[PDB]
Amino acid sequence: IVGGTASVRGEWPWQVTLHTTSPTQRHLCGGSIIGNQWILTAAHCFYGVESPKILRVYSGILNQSEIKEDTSFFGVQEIIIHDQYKMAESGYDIALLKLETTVGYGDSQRPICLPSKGDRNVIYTDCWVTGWGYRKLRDKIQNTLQKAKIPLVTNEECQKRYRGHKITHKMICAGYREGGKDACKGDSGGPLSCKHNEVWHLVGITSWGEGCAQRERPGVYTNVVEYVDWILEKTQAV
Ligand SMILES: COC(=O)Nc1ccc2c(c1)NC(=O)C[C@@H](C)/C=C/C[C@H](NC(=O)c1c(F)cc(C)cc1F)c1nc-2c(Cl)[nH]1
Repeated sequence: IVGGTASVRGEWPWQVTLHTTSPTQRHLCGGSIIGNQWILTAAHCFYGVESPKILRVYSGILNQSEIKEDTSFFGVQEIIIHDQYKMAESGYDIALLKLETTVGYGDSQRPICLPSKGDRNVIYTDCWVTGWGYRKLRDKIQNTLQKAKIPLVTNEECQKRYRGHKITHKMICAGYREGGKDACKGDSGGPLSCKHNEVWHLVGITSWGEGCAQRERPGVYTNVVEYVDWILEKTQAV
């Protein structure tokens, strides 16, 4: 996160750190708890991941330093990548992780609501991008979960900013015209959480951008509202 501040413990209890153990253990991506055995993240996160056996999901984490060999985690039973996903810049950058065990809900870890299909008309004014990613282009993963309030940008306005790209309605952008506040390296897969009527909604999944927090380059996110039926298809399967 560029231009953010440290989060308080329990501030984003749906936020997870997804680690890979190959070759050595390290933070890979962010993610969101959306159900007791489900993590919603970006599909680009699994480039080169051949097995879910190398993945560890950590919930209830404020600081990366809370993670040691003795720290409990959730194994991943299955990686579900959207069928139409080719690359982040083309969209369909969405994946579900099916956990081997059930998450026990508490004040440190609980799910975020998905947006309502009746809420694609609502204008979200209180949006936050969270993650342990870099604070500048050449940096390291942050210890403490960072947060930044970012305004949502219309598709028309985001498409002007990305001449050469096709910004679809399955993408949602956010950023200040002058930059300074955004997602950066290591934040991908994490949530874009918007508070509406005192309830947090998972509006986006951190996907891509041109650099980090640049003027007239809003961060591009997976527009979660457009995938509610796909999420339900995969999570509510008979
Ligand atoms: C000690 O542990 C570490 O150092 N781990 C660590 C550090 C950095 C990154 C990691 C893991 N993940 C990966 O390399 C996984 C791959 C498959 C993801 C690539 C795209 C992703 N990109 C982003 O996070 C991203 C955005 F989502 C939006 C915007 C606007 C800008 C961005 F850079 C991104 N994440 C990182 C980097 Cl360089 N680029």
